Amino acid sequence: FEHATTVPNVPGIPYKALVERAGYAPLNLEITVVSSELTPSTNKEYVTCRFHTVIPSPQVKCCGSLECKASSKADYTCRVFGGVYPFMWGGAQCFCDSENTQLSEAYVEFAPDCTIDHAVALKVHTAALKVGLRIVYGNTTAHLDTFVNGVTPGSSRDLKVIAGPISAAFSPFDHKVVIRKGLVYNYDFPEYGAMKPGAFGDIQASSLDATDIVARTDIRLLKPSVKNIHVPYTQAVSGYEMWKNNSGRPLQETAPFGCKIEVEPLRASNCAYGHIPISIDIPDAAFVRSSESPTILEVSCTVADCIYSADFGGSLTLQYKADREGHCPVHSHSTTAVLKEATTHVTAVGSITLHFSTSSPQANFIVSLCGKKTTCNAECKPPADHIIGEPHKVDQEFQAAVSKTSWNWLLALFGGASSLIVVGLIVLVCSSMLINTRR
Amino acid sequence: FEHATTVPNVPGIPYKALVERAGYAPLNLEITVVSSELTPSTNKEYVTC
Amino acid sequence: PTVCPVPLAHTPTVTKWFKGITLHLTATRPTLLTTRKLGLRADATAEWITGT
Repeated sequence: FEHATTVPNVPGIPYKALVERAGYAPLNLEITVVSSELTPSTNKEYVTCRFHTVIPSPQVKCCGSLECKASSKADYTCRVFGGVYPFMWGGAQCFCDSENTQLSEAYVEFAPDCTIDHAVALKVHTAALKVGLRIVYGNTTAHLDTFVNGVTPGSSRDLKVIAGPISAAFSPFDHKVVIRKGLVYNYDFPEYGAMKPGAFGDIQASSLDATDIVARTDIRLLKPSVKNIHVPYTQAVSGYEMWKNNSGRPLQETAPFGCKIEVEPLRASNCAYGHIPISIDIPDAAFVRSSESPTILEVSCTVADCIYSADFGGSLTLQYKADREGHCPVHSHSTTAVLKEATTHVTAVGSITLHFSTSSPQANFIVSLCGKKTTCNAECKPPADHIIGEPHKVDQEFQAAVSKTSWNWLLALFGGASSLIVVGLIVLVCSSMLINTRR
Repeated sequence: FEHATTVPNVPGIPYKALVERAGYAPLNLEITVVSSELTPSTNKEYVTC
Repeated sequence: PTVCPVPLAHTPTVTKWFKGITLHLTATRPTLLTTRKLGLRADATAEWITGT
């Protein structure tokens, strides 16, 4: 047998339904989203970190000339200066007071400690949502991991299920992402090759060990003024540190819908949003025909004190008269009320006490016991608490969210005007007809 | 679960109430004022004899 | 990499009220407090708190 439903993607909150096959007895079906994993597909554009501005030892053509070559290092910078006449320790390094040029050379590499303290720049694409489901029908429970797309089926050895698509797709990750030591940020990093000094990604590479490092750090060499040999240079601060100071809070503390961000691979677990349409082929073997299940004869509902809150703050009693001892399934046939127990031992004649949670101010809902339906009428008070550490297990609608006292007052106030305009129209018609008749 | 009552200040006479949490069975609450002392703010001005 | 010990702040005192909470917080040193809603809008707030 195949059944279709819409389970609310809120981890840990069971959703209960009844499958009523005409030939067979009704059967229970409880579905829980044990865990979810919204994982995108990502490609690493580059990695960045502190740059080590390495300065090769300067060379001097002692009484000749030098020309700046064209190397392919990261942010390579070479300049040639005229007569310098440098000193090292012996009071002289050359023999020509003029035409004593120097070659000032500088470039950048990755710092030695970058293998740990580095940031990886990624782009994200459409993300596929995967869900682990614990589903119980009658006696049999089943754990199954499936993809929420409406095509890929999940299977547990007799049980086939298709799930999705999600009612409204959502991704906490923006198009461009940065990962640093596990922390995730949504930063619009510059594209590969578009280095800008003093900002994030001023030094880029395909990998830490890649030798094709490209950088633009605004390094510039100055004329050596001091007598002693030394190569001066000024360079913009590391943009990696600038972003690190101004990184802001990571996505683990900013993702909405209670989405738990994780890395390796990038993913968002236990993310509560939307509804999953699920079509499930429950096997006919577990089904039990009504001719053998106890069909109760006469059942009535008497409801105790009730309250509308996330917790199970409502109680009721079903006084039943049946014909056999069995394991009848009880259920609630309303969208604003959910029971605790699923299958209850039914006797020949007796009573069963059950618990329920509701979102409506009034319990105006049909309870079903082995098919037999009875309307429970109650009046639930406002909750005493203000805050709970548990989620609201039932959505709050508009129709069944206002008390019958408010409904009666509103309907009286509106029906007064409606009946008044109707009476006015009737009076006008009657006056016209009387004029015509007695004309 | 916070329950608010107005117990009459009469020593020796118990005051009984029923606390009724919605999803749980009612419980009985007996409050008795075994002793009660009212003491004022006092300061000796002097003594005499 | 290794494992470092870090302190645990004094547990805050939460006072409830209609659609709201009040955290009484004590931290001798700057302690980070990060709150966020679980709906469409995160409304994330972060603050380093000292004193009481």
